[PDB]
Amino acid sequence: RKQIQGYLDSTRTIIRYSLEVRPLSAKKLNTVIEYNLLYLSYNLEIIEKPNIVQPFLNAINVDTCSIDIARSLRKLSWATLLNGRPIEGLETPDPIELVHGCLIIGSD
Amino acid sequence: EESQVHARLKQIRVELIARIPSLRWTRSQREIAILIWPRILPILQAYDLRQSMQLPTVWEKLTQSTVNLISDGLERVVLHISNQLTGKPNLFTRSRAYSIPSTRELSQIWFNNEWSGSVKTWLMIKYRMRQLITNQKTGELTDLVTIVDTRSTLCI
Amino acid sequence: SLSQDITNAYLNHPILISRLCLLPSQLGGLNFLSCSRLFNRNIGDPLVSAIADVKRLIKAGCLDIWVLYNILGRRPGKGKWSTLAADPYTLNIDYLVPSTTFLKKHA
Repeated sequence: RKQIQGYLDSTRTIIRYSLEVRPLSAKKLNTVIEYNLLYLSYNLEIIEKPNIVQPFLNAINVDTCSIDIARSLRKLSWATLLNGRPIEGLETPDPIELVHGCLIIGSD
Repeated sequence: EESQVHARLKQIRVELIARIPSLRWTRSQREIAILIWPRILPILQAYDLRQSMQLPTVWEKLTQSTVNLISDGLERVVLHISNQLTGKPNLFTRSRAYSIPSTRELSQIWFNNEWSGSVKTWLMIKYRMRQLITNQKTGELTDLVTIVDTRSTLCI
Repeated sequence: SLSQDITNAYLNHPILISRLCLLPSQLGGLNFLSCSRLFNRNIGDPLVSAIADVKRLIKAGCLDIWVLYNILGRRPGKGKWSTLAADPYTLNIDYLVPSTTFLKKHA
């Protein structure tokens, strides 16, 4: 049913018709209008200053493999939903960081 | 009929007549030429409202100052990527080595190129026109005419 | 907007603009092109690639390690069981989906 509902075109004219026949609420109107400002304000909490973080995060470094950091980040992000249970079957090595290439030229 | 549309167009007409008195000259006895879109192509560089316009300037300085803080880091990023993927530091610069444009150079030649002044002027024109269209659709029906009156380039 | 505090905070500090623009999209930024995307069209898990690019920027000097710590220590957003399964590889980070998709879904 979700797929069939996603079969709809969602065109500018269709969106205008939907907004006309089914008007948004005032709060929804305001959030759609100021999504950009809200998104920037949301980022302001991470791209402004070093926040006080839990201490076990000091184990993660720039040298840690991206897969380990992805595991930790997904475990911490969905912590309210999953209550510490792990997420499996998702992570795949990054192509550039996985390979340690070497180009052989002549006598090399 | 269409009283508001005629009000706005008559306002634009009287302003055009006031700024350029020679526009009243009929029978094409004036030296002013009225050109439809396809015939204004070799003049688009001349329509520049550099003065009485500050938003494109602030945009350019902001973009320059933001780019200047990451150019050397991005060069190091691509250097490390090449060093990991080949073991040599000239993976990306082999064909060109000439001049290797960094992000700072890219910003400088995007903003200092030709058509840069034209693209800032027309970005301002489009921004103002869209603001006026939004105001008209809402129903303000006041101050719906914008005059920049820049020297050598009058735009309404 | 009546309040311009956010726009002034971003305008008066270009370092914030640079940090946001270099941050990968999956982590809440606007950098939708990954370093691995230069070579591979098929990316697999995009969060691992985003973390790798964050590491590259941190070690070069574009970003800072405290940005990574802030992202790791970020307070979980407003996610449900439907959001973890509708689009995997995604984090419980608010405002990750644009208002364009919201308008399409509303229509």
